[PDB]
Amino acid sequence: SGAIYVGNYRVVNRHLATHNDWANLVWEDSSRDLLVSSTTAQGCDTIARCDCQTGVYYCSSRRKHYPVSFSKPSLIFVEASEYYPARYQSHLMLAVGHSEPGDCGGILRCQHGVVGIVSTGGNGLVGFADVRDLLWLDEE
Ligand SMILES: O=S(=O)(NC1CCCC1)C1CCOCC1
Ligand SMILES: [Zn+2]
Repeated sequence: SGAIYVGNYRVVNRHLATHNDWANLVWEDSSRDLLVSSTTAQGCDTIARCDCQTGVYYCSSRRKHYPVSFSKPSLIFVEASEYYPARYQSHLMLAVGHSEPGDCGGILRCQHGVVGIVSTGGNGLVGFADVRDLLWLDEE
């Protein structure tokens, strides 16, 4: 589990969105595994605006933050999972590292702020859903 809280937005994995998220929907994209809902309180997070390929992510199934190198956001044919079938997922970044389903929502951060959240795992890789292209999160 986990979310990003930027302004009056809450960014979560689409597959973990709650009824309250869907009842307060701003934007959602199944291909990216992302959903954004509206919040009453302002959040603590800054979104990275950059093309970094190094950062640190939180792995709940290790209670640890790991430094990683990761690929630029791409279309990755992802095998079906505990929460999704085998399919292509867009705006996905991969690193070598540990990821189980409940690790979804862990933040990946670089020197500029939050890059994305854990979205996929398996075969010794972790995938992160990028948010750095969602420029509208920074306003309104
Ligand atoms: O091993 S995967 O399932 N698929 C391969 C990844 C690159 C090309 C296909 C990978 C999907 C993202 O999360 C980590 C697992
Ligand atoms: Zn950066």
